[PDB]
Amino acid sequence: VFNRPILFDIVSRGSTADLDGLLSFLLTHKKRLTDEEFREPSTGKTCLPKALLNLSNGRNDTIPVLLDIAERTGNMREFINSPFRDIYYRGQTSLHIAIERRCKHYVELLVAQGADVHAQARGRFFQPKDEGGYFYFGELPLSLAACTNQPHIVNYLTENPHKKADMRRQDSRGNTVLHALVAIADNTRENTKFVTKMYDLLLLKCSRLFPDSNLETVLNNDGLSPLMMAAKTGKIGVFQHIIRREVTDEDTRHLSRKFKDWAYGPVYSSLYDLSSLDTCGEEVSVLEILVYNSKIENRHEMLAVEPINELLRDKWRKFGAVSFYINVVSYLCAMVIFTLTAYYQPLEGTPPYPYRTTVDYLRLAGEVITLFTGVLFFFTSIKDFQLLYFIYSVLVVVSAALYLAGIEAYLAVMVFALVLGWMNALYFTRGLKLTGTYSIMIQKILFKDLFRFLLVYLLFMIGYASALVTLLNPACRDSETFSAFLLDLFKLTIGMGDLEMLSSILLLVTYIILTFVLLLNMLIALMGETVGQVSKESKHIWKLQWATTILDIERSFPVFLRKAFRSGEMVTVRRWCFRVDEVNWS
Amino acid sequence: KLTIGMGDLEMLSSILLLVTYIILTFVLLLNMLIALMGETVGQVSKESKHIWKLQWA
Amino acid sequence: IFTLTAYYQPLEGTPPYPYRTTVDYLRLAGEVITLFTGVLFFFTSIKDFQLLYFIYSVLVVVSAALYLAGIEAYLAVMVFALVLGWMNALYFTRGLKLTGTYSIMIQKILF
Amino acid sequence: TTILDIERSFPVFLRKAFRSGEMVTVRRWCFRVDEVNWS
Repeated sequence: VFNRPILFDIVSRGSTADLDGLLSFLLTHKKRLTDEEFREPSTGKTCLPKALLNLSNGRNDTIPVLLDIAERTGNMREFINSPFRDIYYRGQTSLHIAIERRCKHYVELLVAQGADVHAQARGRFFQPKDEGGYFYFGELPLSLAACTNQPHIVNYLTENPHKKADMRRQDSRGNTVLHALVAIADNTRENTKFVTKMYDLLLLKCSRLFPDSNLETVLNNDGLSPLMMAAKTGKIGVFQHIIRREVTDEDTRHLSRKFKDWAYGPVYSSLYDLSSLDTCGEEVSVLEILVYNSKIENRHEMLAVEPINELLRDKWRKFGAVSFYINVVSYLCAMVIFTLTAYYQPLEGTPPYPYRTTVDYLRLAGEVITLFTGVLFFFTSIKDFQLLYFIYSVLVVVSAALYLAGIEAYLAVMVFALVLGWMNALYFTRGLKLTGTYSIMIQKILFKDLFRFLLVYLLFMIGYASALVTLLNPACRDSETFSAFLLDLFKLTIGMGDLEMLSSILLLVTYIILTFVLLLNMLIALMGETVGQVSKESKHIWKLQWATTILDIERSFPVFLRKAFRSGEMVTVRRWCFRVDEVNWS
Repeated sequence: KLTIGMGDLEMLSSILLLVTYIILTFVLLLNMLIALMGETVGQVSKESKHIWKLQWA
Repeated sequence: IFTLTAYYQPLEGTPPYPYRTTVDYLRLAGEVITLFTGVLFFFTSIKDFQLLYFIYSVLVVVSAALYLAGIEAYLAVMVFALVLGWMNALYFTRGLKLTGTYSIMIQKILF
Repeated sequence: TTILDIERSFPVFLRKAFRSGEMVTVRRWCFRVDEVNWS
């Protein structure tokens, strides 16, 4: 009125007599209901938002009568939609608010009046929880009705006698209702159940409306696809149902992911449809995302879903074992050849081309094999953990270059290459003999032990040294200042004992006692932490390393060569199916 | 053998990658013993109070 | 800085005021920093686990007093201050790198 | 312990405090927390 706040209070309180008098003088002053007077200077909130936020147990049946003011004001189109301007709320519309409050009557009234169901609420508060926002639902009224556990209004909005927001419509993020529904999907039981139920309903409805292309196919700007998005973001709750989706209606057969081909009583040959878990290098697949990504929080249980686990096992038995054994054996033999070439490295130095003997010819063959494997490894690395492999490749290349120069005193790089490669040997052997605790061990204690040791060791060493050189301007030395003899003395103490000093001062013994006890109890704590962490690797870590090895091998050799998983039918049941056999007596 | 069991190792040198070799082998053997202890205690679990019964039978 | 000052502690003993060199000036700056931190720690302790911190502060103060006396054979208190302070170093590092098992270890087996 | 020791260490008259809030009926130095529940 004279000031907006009293109008806002009146609309919040739901008064009508004063309110239709307000309408009266608004008619008198020819002022549009969307004027700056009715919108905040900062937020620009209209009457409708404030009225709906004050929803009193669904008793806002009157404020539509207020909205009836609009056509009298002559500005109806812009009035319904409310394009907010706050960075904290950008684009939020009255329809979003009405649907949010979990009441369908006002949603029906607004949409029937012509509410713009295609609303892109690109507000910071609407962005995912990890992008500074608080709630992401797909930035669409239909996706907002969906994500918020609101079946009836998603049905109605898709079945209203007026403009009905097509499920296909993609927001700015490109998500669509399915992607949004998996975005807020939680791994908890209630969220998982409601999300999966509504997800089924939604996909079935879209299929019935659009048999030409099921909504699963349509991707986002990222391009993941709903299943791959539930995979990349650790959404086991949806994922585990996405894999095993089988429905009833005949018109909805294609939109299933687990057929049942034949049964013989207590044996069921369930035919999973992994039409997107292995693209043969064509596009991204759930296996690549699931295994070659660490942001997942539920990797181990997400590798336990039936088709993925059985498919890893099949790729292992069929081709993984042979290729892995060939690779590891070839690596070991080639590097043993390298090691023997180093052992038989031409004596007397100066190897310009010292090979005039049969054993010399064998040595030259071994060196050629070493260079070939090194250059091939460099090619793989550049085409492609990889850190150490590339270090080995470059070291081999440099050693070969220096050797071909016929210069001396530069075999050191060759020895470095040897030692780095054999250190990679344990990385490769991880997959053999069902091993791999060693890799966990190397990535567990390595840094902590060196950190603490180096620090306290050198530290008490210098503390010792100050007083020692205080005593002597003899025993630890003959002359001059060198902490090196004191370092040697401390090594003698820690590993050897029988320590000698010029003194024959007690704080020195205190230093020794403290460092010794600290290192011993450090080893004890490392043992305890390691045993706690591993817990026999929970029987899962090795499985993840195994999957890593299998997929690495599969990607290694070209896939145009016909090494693929099972195949299947042509139409109505050309889906590259995979089989699984399970017996149940229920 | 002197290095692993005895220490007080001597060389012609008086080259660092040698010390790296020594450190890596020593740490590997120690943590190998640790892992063997852990796996043994996990496996036995006081032989689950059954293995000895099978040997007895 | 304290530890390096001890390592570079003026040779031949008798440090009345032996700083006529650039490296000597750097050593004097390090010793001044040591005394400043020691006296500040004493101020915090008197204003204020605290046991060892106060021991370090008093040891630094006594070492500074003896050094300013220009007398010899009394750097021992300085070395005591150094070792006690670095023992407090683990107490302070408890909060860094999500550590702290070491403090539990020291208060578990020691006695 | 470390956090509170640090906070007490430097003077508090320097304006390093927790969240703030309203004036009356809701001058209580409130603090906020965000939690999502699907019940």
